[PDB]
Formats: sequence, structure tokens, C-alpha cells
Amino acid sequence: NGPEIMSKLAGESESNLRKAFEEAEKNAPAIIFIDELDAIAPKREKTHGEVERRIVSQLLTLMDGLKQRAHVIVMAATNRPNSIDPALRRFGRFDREVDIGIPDATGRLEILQIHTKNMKLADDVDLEQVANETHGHVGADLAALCSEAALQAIRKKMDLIDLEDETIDAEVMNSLAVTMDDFRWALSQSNPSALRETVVEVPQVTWEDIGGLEDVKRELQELVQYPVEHPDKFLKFGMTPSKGVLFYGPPGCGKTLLAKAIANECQAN
Amino acid sequence: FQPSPLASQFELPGDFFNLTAEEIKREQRLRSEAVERLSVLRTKAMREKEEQRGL
Ligand SMILES: Nc1ncnc2c1ncn2[C@@H]1O[C@H](COP(=O)(O)OP(=O)(O)O)[C@@H](O)[C@H]1O
Repeated sequence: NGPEIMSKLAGESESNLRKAFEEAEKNAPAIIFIDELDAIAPKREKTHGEVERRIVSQLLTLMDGLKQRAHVIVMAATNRPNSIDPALRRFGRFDREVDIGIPDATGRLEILQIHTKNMKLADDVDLEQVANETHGHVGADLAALCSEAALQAIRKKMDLIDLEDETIDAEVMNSLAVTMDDFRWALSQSNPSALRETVVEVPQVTWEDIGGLEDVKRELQELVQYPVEHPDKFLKFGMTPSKGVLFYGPPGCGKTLLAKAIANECQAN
Repeated sequence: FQPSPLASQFELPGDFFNLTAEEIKREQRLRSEAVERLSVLRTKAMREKEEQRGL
């Protein structure tokens, strides 16, 4: 991780970074994960320190050495893909990248289901309703909601049954179920860590959600689906498909639903 | 009336000072509600409707 390597003295940060690569080769196959990449290797043109410019050069050479270190893959994480020195993203080195972003409503439900695998839920618990209400929440926040709801159920029942100790009877644990009130309480206590960032997802709006505009709904299908559903006709007649359409008119007529509805049918973000 | 000195001699249970989950959750809920009440934007009529309950 960036800040730990940077907390070291000059020479120690470079040696420690090199050791990780040498150990990975000895333990190959191996994966080296560098967290807070922007902290260990910030843009050189954005800093003044010699040590920061040096550690970037050290990482750049170690990344190039991966052509010799067989079966070693280096992964890294940052908050913004453009907050790191661009040299790291040149051919070779970190030549691949994946946008993780923020889970959508379906993913948030999946996360809640994952972090409830062991939890006994009451019939009134509705995690889909929670996933729709938890706008701006990420997996770290949804995990907190599951654990906090578990604790509330444990304190209401089990804490009046058990001692302040580390060992509990299996039957007492199994008798404890978490109700919707405990999830709602946790929801009021938690605060989304990613509420301002834009969230990109496949929308749930379908054509049945739009009143009127029957010809526009069809027109969008012709503009978006036909160029790939019938490509032989576009080639046959020398047609150049349009790259987009502009909508104009009064507000509040469904313009947002038109773009979402075609994205929904096409299973597109 | 005549007070009896014996009325002031009482020993508490050892568990007296150990608060329950309901007593601790109630206090923390009231702490959150007290901060929320200070944050609420409301007119004088809504303020009096609550205050008048104790009269
Ligand atoms: N033609 C329509 N059919 C059904 N609902 C509509 C229609 N037009 C607008 N709405 C409703 O109005 C809301 C706002 O629509 P939107 O296109 O976001 O307006 P804006 O011009 O402010 O973007 C939507 O959530 C939708 O539910």
C-alpha cells in the first residue's frame, strides 16, 4: 500500500518495494497488489520531492522486470484512473485496467444476500427494499448494515440469555432471527460513503413504463438495434448508421425513460 | 409524622449498575433524536404543539 511505503525513510521505501517483487518471483506464481497506487506513485509533474520521483522510477523498472519474473502479475487499485503517473499505464507494465465503480441496485441486493448467508432472517425482512433505499452505499456500507442488524437482534434476545463470554450454545444462536426493524435501525445509523459519485447501471425502465410516444419508441429501436441486428442490409445499401439522436421539447415528457428503455431492452449500461 | 432511621438502610443488588440492551439502545436513540430535533426546520406552531404537552 502507498502510504506505508511512503512512511519509510529514503532508501527503505525503494528496498521494501524491490523485496516484494523478488519474493513474488521466488514464490511464483504470485500476485502483487499495490493499494493506493496514487499515493505510492503520484504524478511526478504534480510533486516536488526527489523520493517520490525516485519511487516512481523504481516501480517503473520493477514493472518492466516482469518480462523476466515468470508467472508474476501485478495488480493495483486507485480511486481515480487519472490520478497516477501516466508512465505506469504505457504498453507493458499496467496495460490493462478495469472500472469497478459502484454497485447498482441489483448488485447491492446481491451484496446484502452474500453478507446474510449465515444470518437467520425473519419473514418481514426484505433485502430488495433495502437495496433500493441504500442509494450511494458501497459493499463496505452494506456489510456494516448486515452486521449491525445482526448485533441488534443479538442484544435484544441473546444478551439477556448468555454471559459476557466467547462461547455460546448452538441452539441459542440458531434461535436468534433478525427482523426488519433491526435492518431499518442500521440503515438510519449508516451513511453512504459514495453518495456524490455518478452510478452507471443497466436501467430497469422498459417500454411499458412510457405513456405515449409510440413512434419514438420504435424509432430508437431502429436507431440502436437495427445496425447490429441486420448489418447485411446496411452494408448492401451503403448506409452509414447514425451515432446518436438529440431530443428537444418541454421538460417532463419522458426523455429520461426513452434513453433508459432502449438501454434496458438492449441490456446496456 | 415521625421518620424512622431504618427507612434509609437498604443495600442494592450487585447487578443494579449493569444496564440492559433496551436501556442502552433507548439512550442512544434519544441522543440521535435530540440532535435531529435541533436540526429540524419547523414553525412556532409545531414547536408549541410539542411543548404544550406538559401543561
Ligand atoms: N411519457 C411519460 N410516461 C410515463 N412517465 C413519465 C413520462 N414523462 C415523464 N414521466 C415521469 O416523470 C418523471 C421525470 O421524467 P424526466 O424525463 O426525468 O423529466 P426531466 O425532463 O426533468 O428529465 C419520470 O420519473 C417519469 O416517471
